[PDB]
Amino acid sequence: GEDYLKLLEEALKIAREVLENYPLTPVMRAAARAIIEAVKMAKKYGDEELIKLVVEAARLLRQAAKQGDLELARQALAAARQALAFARRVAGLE
Repeated sequence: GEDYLKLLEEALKIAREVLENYPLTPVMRAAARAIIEAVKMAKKYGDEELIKLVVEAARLLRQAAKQGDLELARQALAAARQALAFARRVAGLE
């Protein structure tokens, strides 16, 4: 119902923009790197919950970059880390 592939493309877009635009803000770059790895896992496995975790991580980082809400970068990083752990569980369970 939602073009998840479109949302994942936009997740890569915001993450790579943040990497280039925040050279002296480590929490923003950490969130961006975790989102890029999580998008790769979402495309590898396709699990809807994994995809939703990555999309939410990207939404949080996008808001951090647009509004300057740096504490949302911590939330973005945690959501992307949960996506990676979800992906590792899929690999360990299936």
